Amino acid sequence: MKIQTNAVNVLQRTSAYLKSGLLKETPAWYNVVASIPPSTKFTREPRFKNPSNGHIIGKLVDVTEQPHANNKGLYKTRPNSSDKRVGVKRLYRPPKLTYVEDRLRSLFYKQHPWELSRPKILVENEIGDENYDWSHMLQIGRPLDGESVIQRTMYLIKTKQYGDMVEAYDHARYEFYALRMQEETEQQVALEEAEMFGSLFGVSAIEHGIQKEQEVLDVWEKKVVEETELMAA
Amino acid sequence: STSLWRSSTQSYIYGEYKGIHIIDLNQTLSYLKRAAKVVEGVSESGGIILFLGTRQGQKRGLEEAAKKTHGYYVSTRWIPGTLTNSTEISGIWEKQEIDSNDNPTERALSPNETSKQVKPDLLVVLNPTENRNALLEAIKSRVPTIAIIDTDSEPSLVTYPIPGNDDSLRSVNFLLGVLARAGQRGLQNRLARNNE
Amino acid sequence: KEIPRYENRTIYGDIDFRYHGVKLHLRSAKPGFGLRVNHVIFEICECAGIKDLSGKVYKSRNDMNIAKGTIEAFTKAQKTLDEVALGRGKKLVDVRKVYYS
Amino acid sequence: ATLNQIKRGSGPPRRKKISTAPQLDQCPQRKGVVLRVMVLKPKKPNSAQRKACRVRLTNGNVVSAYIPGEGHDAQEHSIVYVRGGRCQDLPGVKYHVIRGAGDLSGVVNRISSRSKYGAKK
Amino acid sequence: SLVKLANTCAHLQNCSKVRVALTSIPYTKLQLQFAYNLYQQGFLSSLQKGSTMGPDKDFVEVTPDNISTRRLWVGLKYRDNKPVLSSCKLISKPNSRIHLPMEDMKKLCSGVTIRNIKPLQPGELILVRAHNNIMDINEAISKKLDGEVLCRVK
Amino acid sequence: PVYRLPPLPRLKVKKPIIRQEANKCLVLMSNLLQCWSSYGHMSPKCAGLVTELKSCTSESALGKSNINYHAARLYDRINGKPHD
RNA sequence: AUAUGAAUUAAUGCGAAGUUGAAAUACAGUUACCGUAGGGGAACCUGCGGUGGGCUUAUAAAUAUCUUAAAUAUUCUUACA
RNA sequence: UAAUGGUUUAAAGGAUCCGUAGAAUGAAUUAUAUAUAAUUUAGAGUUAAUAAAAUAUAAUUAAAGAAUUAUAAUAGUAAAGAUGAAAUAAUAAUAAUAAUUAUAAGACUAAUAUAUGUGAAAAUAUUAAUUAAAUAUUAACUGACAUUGAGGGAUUAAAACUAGAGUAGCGAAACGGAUUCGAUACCCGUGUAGUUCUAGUAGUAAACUAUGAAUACAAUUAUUUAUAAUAUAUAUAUAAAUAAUAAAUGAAAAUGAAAGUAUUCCACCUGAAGAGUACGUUAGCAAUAAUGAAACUCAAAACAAUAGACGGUUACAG
RNA sequence: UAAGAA
Ligand SMILES: [Mg+2]
Ligand SMILES: [Mg+2]
Ligand SMILES: [Mg+2]
Ligand SMILES: [Mg+2]
Ligand SMILES: [Mg+2]
Ligand SMILES: [Mg+2]
Ligand SMILES: [Mg+2]
Ligand SMILES: [Mg+2]
Ligand SMILES: [Mg+2]
Ligand SMILES: [Mg+2]
Ligand SMILES: [Mg+2]
Ligand SMILES: [Mg+2]
Ligand SMILES: [Mg+2]
Ligand SMILES: [Mg+2]
Ligand SMILES: [Mg+2]
Ligand SMILES: [Mg+2]
Ligand SMILES: [Mg+2]
Ligand SMILES: [Mg+2]
Ligand SMILES: [Mg+2]
Ligand SMILES: [Mg+2]
Ligand SMILES: [Mg+2]
Ligand SMILES: [Mg+2]
Ligand SMILES: [Mg+2]
Ligand SMILES: [Mg+2]
Ligand SMILES: [Mg+2]
Ligand SMILES: [Mg+2]
Ligand SMILES: [Mg+2]
Repeated sequence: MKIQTNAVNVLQRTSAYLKSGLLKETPAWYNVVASIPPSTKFTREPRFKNPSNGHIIGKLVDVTEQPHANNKGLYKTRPNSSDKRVGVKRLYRPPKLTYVEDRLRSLFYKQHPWELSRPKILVENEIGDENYDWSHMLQIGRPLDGESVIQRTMYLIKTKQYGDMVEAYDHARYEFYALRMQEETEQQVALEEAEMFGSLFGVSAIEHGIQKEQEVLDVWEKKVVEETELMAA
Repeated sequence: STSLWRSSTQSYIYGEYKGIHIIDLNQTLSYLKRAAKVVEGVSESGGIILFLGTRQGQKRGLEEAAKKTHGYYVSTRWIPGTLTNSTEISGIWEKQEIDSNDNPTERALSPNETSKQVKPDLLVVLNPTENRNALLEAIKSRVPTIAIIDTDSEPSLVTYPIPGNDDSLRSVNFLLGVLARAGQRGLQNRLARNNE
Repeated sequence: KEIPRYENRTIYGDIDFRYHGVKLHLRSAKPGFGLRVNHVIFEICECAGIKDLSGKVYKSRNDMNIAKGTIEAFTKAQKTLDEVALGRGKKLVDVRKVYYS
Repeated sequence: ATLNQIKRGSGPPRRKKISTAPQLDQCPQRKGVVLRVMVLKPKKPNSAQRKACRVRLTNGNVVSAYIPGEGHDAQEHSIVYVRGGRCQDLPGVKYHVIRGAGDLSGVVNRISSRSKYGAKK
Repeated sequence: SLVKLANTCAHLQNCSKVRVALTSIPYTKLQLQFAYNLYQQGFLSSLQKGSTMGPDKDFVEVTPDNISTRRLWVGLKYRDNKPVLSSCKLISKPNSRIHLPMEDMKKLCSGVTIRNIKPLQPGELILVRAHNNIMDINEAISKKLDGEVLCRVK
Repeated sequence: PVYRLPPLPRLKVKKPIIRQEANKCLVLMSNLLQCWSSYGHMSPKCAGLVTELKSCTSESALGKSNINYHAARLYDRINGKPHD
């Protein structure tokens, strides 16, 4: 769509109306818009750095800055055909944001597919209210999930307590297991202790599933019988 | 989604992540403060403010913004021609004289006064992509407008864009509540000086 | 609309504007120079307050299209001296305005 | 269209005004002898009995000339003077005879436009 | 090279139509002089040396090793929803080079059509080449210097 | 492979096919006639069918798709047309 | 070489009122047209290839899911925190 | 008194490419008066290496396959074939048609398949081989050697012609049967030329993308397509093509990386009709091809779109 | 110092 002119210049056209006398009374917005001008450039703006990983956008390494033989043993003595092509488009293409955590988020849930069955709430409470010390995994205001493992891993890396991401990730994994075993034992023992004092529950999870299966299976029986009778004819 | 990008919104974008474009929230904050100040200034001047949003669950926020700014809202449907054909559409509905304190005077209006166009001083649209008619009418009727500009929306169609997500009711209600509070503060200042 | 005018009598520079099939060539003129243009353009200039103007119409000479396209020529294909000066950050001086003080 | 093509002879066609009376040889008029007087039918939608005559000019060309005016006295072997100007509804007749010149008398009892019909005051 | 200057003029028009803030042009003495004249005349916001990938942050010295990958990066100006550099055209074309003396240059600056060249406009810049120096037409008139009338920019 | 279409004047199925549920009466009648063909006429081996037939045909002897609406409603949203 | 007459002779234009075919324009009732060949007084007919300036005019073989449903969400008017 | 033009559709892109002249145009830095000189590698090239089916294209040579027609048999019997329905001087009792075998000959190339692709265009898709060409990226090298291209050259569908072979199917012409008021047509039957091959001539097509070539540039999306990675996943980057578009252009239809922004070179156009005609010339065995007028007549003539009317126009309902 | 019309 053509860059529109008549939405951002309402003040100028209104002032022409007022000066000519076509409009008698000044509108209520007139002085407000006069004191707060709209942005009227509507330009494409280049970018020179990827915000996420800090990679510089728009630098060409020269042959002088590659004085050493490449992996195939050949020196670089002249520019290649990629260096000679103007790369202005990269300056305007919105950069792809990248985080190592995402590679480490994919791994965790490949190693623990049943951690995907733990429901997650994506509704944020307030990102500014978070004050976490990742020296430990449990945090007040957070659940225990894969992100706890990964944030602890990143903490361990940035403090150089481990040099390799693999070892930090494994350490975080074992702390996560330590906490999960405690939680599951807490749940089981809480239920056991509740039953030992006369807690009378109604439908459990197993009975819930049984009743839903029954609801589905009744309709399935009816359809099967109807289809068999129809097929016979 | 990056597949639905309107490239004229390039300068508002921070990057792409998970197959969608991320809006640069520093720019969103700057534009939002500018638009909020425009709303506050218009409410402080006693002008008419209209809140337009025609998506499903936006009625509550629009009504509350209107009621705390002493403004007006539409959420059902924007009748095309509501501004450029105001006589044929809005001419029949009733009008009212009010004092500096927004107190009904209960004066009897002439039929000629009742028949006049009463044009908004400010239009804020929460879903400008589905409200092109309103934007074009505001341009023709020369009404400054504010809108939430998503990655697929044309920025130049509004006077005061706010880059942001127009698809989430939480984001829309956050921005709308900010503008409504700015209008409320302008109204409170107007009443304060009119009580002094 | 509002039409930019140099000295409230002519157009700022020259205009070579195409509106559909109509090629307009307008040229600003000196004081006392008349409206030496197509008759449609003459009527528009009479209404707009343009007093001095030269010009020629090529290709289509449809009256409606001439009329409509001359107004886009006046509004879109003109830049005032102030706009140019502020855009370039330079001072544009009118030599005749300064010769007579 | 290119500069070298314009140099080689490309350009706007000349607005060359062709002669509509080639048989006069760029003369205001020529003397002639009427070979016959004809009565022709105009093209449609016009309907009339148009008075014309074939005339051989002094330069040898034989042309068809319309005889204007209400009544004429042209007859075979009459000396006439022929100027340009076609009769629009008679195809092939591209010349007019001059009333009041030669053996063709001016229109009888003409009041208006007498000079166009060879009539005295 | 007038062909490359024409390419640059057309490229500047193209970049102004889409409103890109920064673009690149070929790295040559004529291109650099032209860009500098535009920059000093207020048509460009910035002029930098750089590579095919972007403007140089720090000085990078140009040698035959990197000459083929050098570019000149120019920042375009926009104001009040209008480009500052709208039109940019050659006067002296590659197939018809127009060299004028100082008197005809004064006539052109005074409103006279010389050799079918439309005269200078109120907010227009006509550049002239003299002794392999690009310069403003009025400056050439002041220095009493005949030259090749090169391009208009408005 | 994905075959995207050009901008269409419409998105409509010419003759949408619907769920024609078979009449129970006709199925019962077919089963009863098969029974009489195999086990003889007025056989006692499927009197139940006869009873059921009598019970189902007693009062009455015989006992639309919305795809176009939703296609028209959603075509502009899903067609992936580039922005104006 | 060039002009001027020429018996005879080829083509073509126009006009008045008509006259005859049904070739084209719709699937124009045998798709039209380009090239080429034969036939025919001619309009046209037929053969061979090409083009769309005709078929993009394109539009389903159909079935869908489980957590605290409310003393709890739905209320909320710068409040609390 | 309009070229401050045009050429997809209104008049107008050359069939295509190669390339000579160009008094056409054309890179970079420095020095000295647009040139000279020395330097440079961004255009344009050369040679290798690596990857890929460079499979497709051209010529040549050698093969395969389904079917058709005719001939001979075998058994079997009265109709067969064609059409809207029929009828045909040459279907069948001289045993036909149909079936099953066996021989012979030509021409063609089912599926894959999209002409995707390859080729300058024309063309080109059953198989194999020989020869020739065509891809990308790296390495090294030359140092503007380039672009375009009047004239010229080469190739160039189908038809046509000259010789010599071949001729199963199809089939101009011709002869018959129908249909019809009439049939000179559509339909049916025999069927010559041609369609096939070899050596030529000829150089035209709606030879079309109705769109000349090259260069620089301009906002997106989606698909493939081909490489290069990185560990099926990066909804992976870099190219080309295709599809839908922004902007721009445009009489609009629409084009869309060109019908945009620019530059260079060439071809062509200047109302309709007369007319791609006449005359002349050149070439050709001819048919013809190329070049290509004027008089006469008129105020027309055309393109896109709009709304109807109409259609031996579609679909849906009632 | 460049005007169009039927
Ligand atoms: Mg949105
Ligand atoms: Mg008179
Ligand atoms: Mg017919
Ligand atoms: Mg027909
Ligand atoms: Mg015949
Ligand atoms: Mg072809
Ligand atoms: Mg048709
Ligand atoms: Mg069509
Ligand atoms: Mg002129
Ligand atoms: Mg035509
Ligand atoms: Mg044409
Ligand atoms: Mg071509
Ligand atoms: Mg042609
Ligand atoms: Mg095949
Ligand atoms: Mg060439
Ligand atoms: Mg063929
Ligand atoms: Mg042949
Ligand atoms: Mg032969
Ligand atoms: Mg044969
Ligand atoms: Mg046959
Ligand atoms: Mg017929
Ligand atoms: Mg026949
Ligand atoms: Mg040949
Ligand atoms: Mg021919
Ligand atoms: Mg031809
Ligand atoms: Mg055009
Ligand atoms: Mg000929």
